[PDB]
Amino acid sequence: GIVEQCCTSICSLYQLENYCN
Amino acid sequence: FVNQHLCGSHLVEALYLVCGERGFFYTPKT
Repeated sequence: GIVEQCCTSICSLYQLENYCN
Repeated sequence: FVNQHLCGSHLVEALYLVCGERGFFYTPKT
C-alpha cells in the first residue's frame, strides 16, 4: 500500500496520483 | 518534493498538494 511505496521506500508522483480521487 | 521518503503527516501533506481539488484517500493499512 501507500506506506510501503512512499514511506518505507521513496515515493513518486506517479504513485501519489493513484490515490487522488 | 515528492521524490523522497514521506511518512505520516508528511505523506498526507504531499497527497493534499498533489491532488488539489480532487482530494485523495489515505489508507495506511491497505
